[PDB]
Amino acid sequence: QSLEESGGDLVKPGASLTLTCTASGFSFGWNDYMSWVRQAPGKGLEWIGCIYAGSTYYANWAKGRLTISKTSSTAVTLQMTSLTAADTATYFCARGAVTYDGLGGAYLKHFNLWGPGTLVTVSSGQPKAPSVFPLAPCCGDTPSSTVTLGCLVKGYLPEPVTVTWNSGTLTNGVRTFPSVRQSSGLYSLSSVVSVTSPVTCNVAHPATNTKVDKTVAPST
Amino acid sequence: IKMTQTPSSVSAAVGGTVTVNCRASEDIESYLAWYQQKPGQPPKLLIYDTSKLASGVPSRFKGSGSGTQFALTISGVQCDDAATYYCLYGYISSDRIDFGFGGGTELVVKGDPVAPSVLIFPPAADQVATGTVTIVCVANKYFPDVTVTWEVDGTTQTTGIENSKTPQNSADCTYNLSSTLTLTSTQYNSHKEYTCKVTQGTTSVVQSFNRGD
Repeated sequence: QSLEESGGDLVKPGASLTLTCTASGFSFGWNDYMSWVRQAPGKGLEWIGCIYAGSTYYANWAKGRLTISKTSSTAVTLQMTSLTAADTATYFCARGAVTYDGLGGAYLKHFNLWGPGTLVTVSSGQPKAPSVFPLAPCCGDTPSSTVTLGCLVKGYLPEPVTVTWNSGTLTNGVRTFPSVRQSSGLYSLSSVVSVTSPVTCNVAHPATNTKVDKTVAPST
Repeated sequence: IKMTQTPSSVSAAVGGTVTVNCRASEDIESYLAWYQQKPGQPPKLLIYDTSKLASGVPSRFKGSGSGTQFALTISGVQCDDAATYYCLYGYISSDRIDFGFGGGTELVVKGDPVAPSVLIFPPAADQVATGTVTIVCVANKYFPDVTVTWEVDGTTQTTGIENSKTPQNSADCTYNLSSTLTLTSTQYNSHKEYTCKVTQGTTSVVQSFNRGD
């Protein structure tokens, strides 16, 4: 059984956004406290709240500005209001099992199932598709036996972009570095690959419904 | 409630042993869990109820402690263990909610030393027309960490540099690093020699190109 979060999007400061957590291969039942958990870029995990799948429990910093609900036996939602840049993060949904106290309380036993997460980006900028440029050794050099080529994926918003090589058949020797956020708020990354004897980087930017294929060759 | 993990970063040679600590601001008995997170992946449960191992986790991971002080001991560390580890405690009721992750502890796994190969990439021909130009330099498969310096006609650059480092390789403990220099189209045509120096202690490697060629 699995969980998948959906709804992450780029939104302006002040907006509201609803995320959904859909269960597959099981249903939300009376043994499940479904929790939301988030992680800002490069920071630690932060518990948001949980809903009993058979009434809600929020962290003190969240209570009063966001809501967790159960729509079905397969879906729970996170309704967030007055978003700010401090809410830019990955939002995971986790299936919790509890150990009851006997006095009316419950202790979180474990989160044994996590969705892959959805990205919420809070910014005033508009979505922007990346510019893709080939990375090749300078033309005024003597080519060698082997060569490393790549693609620069520059100036996009929001995350993420995905990068494959030759539509996924080329994997050995590929380094795709973590995205970096520039001063302007836009993101950039590069992907390099090593080969001997052309090659094509495939860049997908879901949030602008864009896919770019750049065929890279060494320049003589 | 507050979960304080000290220290925030630990290191050990492959095969050695590390201990991550988690302190609780109150007495929490035994309801403590440990989690492992690698970049880009959700967290994965390692231990719960202080010491019970989760389905599929090796015995090299060991829970400990009670009350206010707990610890996670990793024996026989491998490069695949390089990651961030979080403690977690949670209590809910109709009147009091006590939930909290620890701040996390990063584990750097020391492997075999490796010097970096370096590559420089001049800007594609279609960059300059955009008013901005980006030069990429890559440091491949290395350990321990490196530092990168950018020189444009012998003048060390200090603005417009972004560096990005992969996580440690699952089998190799090694890193890869990209270092990007961004200039204006005018700035880039104004100079000629562009050079990237990667320093790993006493050793260093330098790559360069000249705009004209």
